[PDB]
Amino acid sequence: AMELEVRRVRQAFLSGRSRPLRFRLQQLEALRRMVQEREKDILTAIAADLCKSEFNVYSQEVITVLGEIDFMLENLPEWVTAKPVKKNVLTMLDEAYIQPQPLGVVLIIGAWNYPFVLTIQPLIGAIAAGNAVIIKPSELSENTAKILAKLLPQYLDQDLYIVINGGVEETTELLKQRFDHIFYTGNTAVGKIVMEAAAKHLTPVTLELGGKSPCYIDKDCDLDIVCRRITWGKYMNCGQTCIAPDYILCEASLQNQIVWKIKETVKEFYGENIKESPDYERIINLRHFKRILSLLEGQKIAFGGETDEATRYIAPTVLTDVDPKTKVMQEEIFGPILPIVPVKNVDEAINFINEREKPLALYVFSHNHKLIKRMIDETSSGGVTGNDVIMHFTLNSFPFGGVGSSGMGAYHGKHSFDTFSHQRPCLLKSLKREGANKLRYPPNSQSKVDWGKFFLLK
Amino acid sequence: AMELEVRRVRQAFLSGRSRPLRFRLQQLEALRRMVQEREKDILTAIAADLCKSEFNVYSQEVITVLGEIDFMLENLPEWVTAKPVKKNVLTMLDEAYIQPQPLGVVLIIGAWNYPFVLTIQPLIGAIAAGNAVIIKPSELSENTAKILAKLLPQYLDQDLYIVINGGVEETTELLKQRFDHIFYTGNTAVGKIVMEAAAKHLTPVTLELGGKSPCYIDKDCDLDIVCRRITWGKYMNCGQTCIAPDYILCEASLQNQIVWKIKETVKEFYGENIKESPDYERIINLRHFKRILSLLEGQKIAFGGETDEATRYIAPTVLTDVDPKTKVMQEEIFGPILPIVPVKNVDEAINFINEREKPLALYVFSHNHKLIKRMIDETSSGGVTGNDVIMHFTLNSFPFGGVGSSGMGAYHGKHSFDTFSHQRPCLLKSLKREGANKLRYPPNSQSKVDWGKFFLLKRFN
Repeated sequence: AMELEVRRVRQAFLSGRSRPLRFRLQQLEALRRMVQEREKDILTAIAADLCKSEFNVYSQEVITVLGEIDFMLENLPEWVTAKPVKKNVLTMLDEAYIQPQPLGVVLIIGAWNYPFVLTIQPLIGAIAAGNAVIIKPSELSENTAKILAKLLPQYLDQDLYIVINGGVEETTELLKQRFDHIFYTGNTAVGKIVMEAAAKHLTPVTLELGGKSPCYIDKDCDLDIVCRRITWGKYMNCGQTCIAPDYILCEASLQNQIVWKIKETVKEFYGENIKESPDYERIINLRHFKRILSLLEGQKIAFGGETDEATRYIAPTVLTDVDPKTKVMQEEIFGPILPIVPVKNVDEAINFINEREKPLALYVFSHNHKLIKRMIDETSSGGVTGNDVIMHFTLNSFPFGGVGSSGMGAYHGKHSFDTFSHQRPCLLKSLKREGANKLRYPPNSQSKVDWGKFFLLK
Repeated sequence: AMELEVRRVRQAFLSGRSRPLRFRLQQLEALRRMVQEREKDILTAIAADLCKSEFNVYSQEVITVLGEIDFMLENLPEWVTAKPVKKNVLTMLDEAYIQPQPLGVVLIIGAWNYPFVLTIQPLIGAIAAGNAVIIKPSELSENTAKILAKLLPQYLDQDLYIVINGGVEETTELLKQRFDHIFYTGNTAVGKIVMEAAAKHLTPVTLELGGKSPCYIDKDCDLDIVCRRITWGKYMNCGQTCIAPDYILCEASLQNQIVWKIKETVKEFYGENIKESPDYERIINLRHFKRILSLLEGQKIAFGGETDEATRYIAPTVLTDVDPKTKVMQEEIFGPILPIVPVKNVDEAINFINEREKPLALYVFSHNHKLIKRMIDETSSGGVTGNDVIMHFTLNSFPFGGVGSSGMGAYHGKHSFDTFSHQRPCLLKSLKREGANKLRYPPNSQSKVDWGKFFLLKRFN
């Protein structure tokens, strides 16, 4: 059964029909139409999966997807064309170029937290690169998974681009099939399983994984501004974001003012009665609810900490003076708890980050530019935003991806196109000038060797 | 044992010593110095492994290595700098750039056929990107394995860059350790193993594997030129090359003339008595020698076929009317046998290729540019040369690497630098304009959503 679906999509790719630019452009226009004409259905499904308002679904997911379609539609004609390269002395008079081509059949495995963006954004790039695509949406975002399976066949080529739904067992069977590329967003442990399955067939992979994104706060800066930006990025989607600031590092005496300003910001963003805010989401399921609750045990709560099992509500929360060995500092939080871990200065913060696995993101707040450069130069992370959170995600011109445990490979904009392409170098000579080749042919001689020293070296 | 070795290399990486540009430049100068001062030693080692002339070792291996060092010494100060990127409307007043950084400790597993190029060329790139590096040379090129272990610690930083020698079982232990990137050249089956080990630690890999690089000859061509070029690329190193033309696809009626022209070229390259030519190498060991001999059973030898176990000599050989199910057409030859598989036309050649695993190289000979461009667009391969063989390897501009079963990832010049770096995007904002961010902050509203559609998606109206 998984084998048949793969064969169907492979056959569609092997027909050649996704190779021409104009077909690819038509499929992206069709996707755009889908998102426009069926906006209400899409918003309703994602909203139900995360208990999120339709406003927030629109602004976070739909606007990102729509922007990525327009950017591909505008640049793809340039991206598919062959690019001349600089030649050398042996090849000055030949034609040399690098031409992109599709990989074949690409598998996208979706995550649950932004279940439309994390399936559709990669798809866009895979479509654009000429591939056939299978999407396997996360079972934890069930409404979205179903709406994908229902709408794609109504707009996109039914045999080149398909949706396969299921859970761990179905994914395991699908990972036995042969793909040309596998793209996975999720967590470290399942990343290894993906990579191990890819190994069986030497399939290249892109893995967008997680970790704990640190947020350093320097004393030389306006905490009113800092805390608003952090509160936004932390509590969006209930903290269920790879790019969210997972924890704060800062001098111990900042704690009070930080706590106070986040609390004031929480009140402006979510009102006095947070459970009534249409803007504040719920934890995805009961397993994650309980996981996040357990991180609270033993901790000093500066504020928040109210929970409600039946609606999976956990209130925005900040913890002070946190010991790095406790549970809340030993796994990715992926929820609405923000620990503050005191550090005496920037060297201590840099050392702290360096002893841990390389995060997807790093955030540094300071007016001091040298401090920011040291922090960047001495750490390693997927990406960095200085004086804000999240925003580095939004630039098309940046590769978005992890490094070490937060992943390998990257995408967005042209980086998506390249990730789902092979850049094939082509050197075209003519059947002329054969006399010259005598220099490279046997028999070798001191004179031929010296030819090489004089023309090929400095 | 390996555990301790890797920990030593890692601690040296963590010191920060390899981060400054100046330090990387010093190491590449030290490397060039090693190649210059100890050239004779280096040539002798490789010459003994492959029974190869010092002139050929020099022109194939040492030149390539020195050329790569000069390219890096010149371009690296530009490569390490932060690159500004195109911003968008929300970020136009900020600073945005991509900066390259080392991955950490890199493992290079070498192959035996060009044992200096295939260790040192990747090494140059990994040094240039600021990494610590462990090289594991192939056991099969024993003299070269030993000279690397002896020379490298006399010129390079002895903790950042080491050589570990050994075969399968030490490689297996070495692959249990944690690297930041693993670079492997060799065959498909060991590639799977390397990737499986890398999967344990989410280590990215570059795999330069092989396959049967096809060579299509159109009847509309100058066959004398075509045969000289193929002869050259096929019989260099005794055909023990990943990018060698593995087999020929052409119309049956060309076969006689191909055979005759290859034979006359072989006489010009290697003389009447090929066993005495200093330009013709030997098979690397007895195992490969016997593997290659088995490919001759059952075949019509149009030319060549002479063998000698004691010196591991197999003469340049051409087979005609080969049946593609026979053993010669079912594995990578990596030897001086050239099969010819007749195909009626270019469509049959394209189908033949497309039913097989994607090769590392594809070669097309024709006066007709349309047909060459057609064969390119309808097939896939790591790289392509039209009207010659091998030469695409030599442009620093080109990424060099496979696709599907011939590999993943690429290197050479700036592509090595990139393969052994993480390109890290940095967006640096000021604390100004905080009022403007209300657009993105809760509480959300119809007004904010409509302004997003108007301004951010540019719908007016």
